[PDB]
Amino acid sequence: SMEQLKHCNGILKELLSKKHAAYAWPFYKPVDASALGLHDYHDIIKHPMDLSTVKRKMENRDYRDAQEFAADVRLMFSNCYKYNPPDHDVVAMARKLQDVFEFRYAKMPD
Ligand SMILES: COc1ccc2c(c1)C(c1ccc(Cl)cc1)=N[C@@H](CC(=O)Nc1ccc(N3CCC([N+](C)(C)C)CC3)cc1)c1nnc(C)n1-2
Repeated sequence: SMEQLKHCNGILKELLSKKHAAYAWPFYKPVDASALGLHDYHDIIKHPMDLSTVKRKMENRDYRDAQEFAADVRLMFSNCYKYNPPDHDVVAMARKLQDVFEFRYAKMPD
């Protein structure tokens, strides 16, 4: 399953690519709560995640298996859904990028 981790690296590169940039861009770097005017972000979200952090962990070889990679990507999306109202534009962007992630992850070789 070095081959599964290589497939995961391929997914990450697709999520960061210009093809999906219209809805992926909020997830590129950690949420900057003071830059967005959010006073309570870190009171609600105890474990932040974003694509730059997933990339650093992949480059460092911190992932023991594909399931750990999926847990981080799904955490990133879940924090967005937890913090925001369900009709919010950033939740619509999260769902569009999650559609791409779940479809590619499901096609991973066993
Ligand atoms: C680099 O920019 C970023 C990075 C991370 C996140 C965000 C933006 C964005 C983001 C927002 C909109 C769009 Cl279209 C796209 C993204 N959202 C942030 C979260 C955020 O800010 N939410 C937010 C929600 C509601 C309000 N209020 C506006 C005033 C209203 N009023 C009644 C008039 C008083 C009440 C409701 C304020 C803030 C975020 N969350 N995850 C990620 C990733 N993000």
